[PDB]
Amino acid sequence: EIVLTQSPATLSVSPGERATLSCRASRSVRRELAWYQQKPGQAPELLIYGASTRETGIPARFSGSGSGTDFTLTINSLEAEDAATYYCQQYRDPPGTFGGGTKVEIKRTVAAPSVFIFPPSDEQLKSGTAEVVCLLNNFYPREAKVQWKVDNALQSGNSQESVTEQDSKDSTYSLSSTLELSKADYEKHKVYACEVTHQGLSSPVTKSFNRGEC
Amino acid sequence: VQLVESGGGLVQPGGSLRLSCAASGFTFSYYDIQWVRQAPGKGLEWVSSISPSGQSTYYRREVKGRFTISRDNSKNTLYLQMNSLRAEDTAVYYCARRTGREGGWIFDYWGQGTLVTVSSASTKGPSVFPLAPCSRSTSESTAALGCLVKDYFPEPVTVSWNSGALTSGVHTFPAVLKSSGLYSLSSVVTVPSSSLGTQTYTCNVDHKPSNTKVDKRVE
Repeated sequence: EIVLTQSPATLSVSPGERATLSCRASRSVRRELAWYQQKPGQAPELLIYGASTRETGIPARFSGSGSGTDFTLTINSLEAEDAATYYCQQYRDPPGTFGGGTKVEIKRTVAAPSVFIFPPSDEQLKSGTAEVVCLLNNFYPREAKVQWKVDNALQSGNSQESVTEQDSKDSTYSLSSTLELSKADYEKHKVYACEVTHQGLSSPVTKSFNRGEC
Repeated sequence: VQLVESGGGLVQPGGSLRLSCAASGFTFSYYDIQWVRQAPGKGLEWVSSISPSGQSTYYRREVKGRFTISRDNSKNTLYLQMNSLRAEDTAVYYCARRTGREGGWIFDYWGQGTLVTVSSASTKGPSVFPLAPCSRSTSESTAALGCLVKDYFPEPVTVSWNSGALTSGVHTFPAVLKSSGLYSLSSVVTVPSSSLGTQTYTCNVDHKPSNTKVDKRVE
């Protein structure tokens, strides 16, 4: 049984620069090896086969190399739309095994987030629940710190985060932080604030509202 | 080439589900066709294969005896009957074509996949609520709007804005499965603040397992 190892499993390469991806096989697969590109929400797409042969339609910047146990996929002149997870597949033994994948991140220039805060709608309060949402939009790098405050009291343990996949055109990420609380607790406080720390910001940004003004 | 999968959805453990894959654009009858699955947030694993005539079939060890691949070369359709389903079978199932040279098992075309959720949780449609600012800003040139898609099961839901006429600046976040066994997500969009009183913003939420369709006006 031929196992494929793709290490490192993450790369961060600037636009216009070279990304070099590795794939190693536990046994020689000669040159019976394919490379696939999988963008988020999508199916894999064949890039290379026979370890070095480009599939018709694939840009010249995507190249393959290697034989036996060691293989490399080089992506020259990295583009924003190359943000995807790349998989190697050997077909020495039918029907083949895949590697675990290497996600290529486009290391674009720093972009500070645009922060928006959303109180719960009147239709949500009428349903019996409340939650407040803090949107961090179009930022890079992916690292960010979100802190919730309720009447200036620092919150902890009561918020859930969700992060988008890297954008195929602008190479940024977006994040939502949702402060979880009961409708009763929401009606017991006034000021809701989310303070954002990001390397693109020199001082943290706070977005807030006063419940009674909504 | 087109390979469109269907039949995916929620199924209780021990249950049965049949997937279908419809081919068009090529002579289906000449190629071997495969089922390849991808568990949530994981890689790719080949599942089953079928020769052009249907004589030769191959199965991944952990699915043998439970899964059966079949094909209809007049409808140009592939199937995967999956019985005795377990939690670890939960995955997006892709139907993919193996090259028709030399041979070589190369998956040259893949469909967009169909999600199969092996769980005992009951189907539930979401509640859709608007996400709008507390008050008018008066200083910023860009505004954000959204929709909260709350407490639903199973995945997936699709969100679009203005029936697909608004895609620019949309971000539909990956859903979060809370301790209650239900999913929630947000879809947001950024638009010029000058359009808030002229353009209408409607999030369209579709949750196919519960046959839920909600159009929510935002602002």
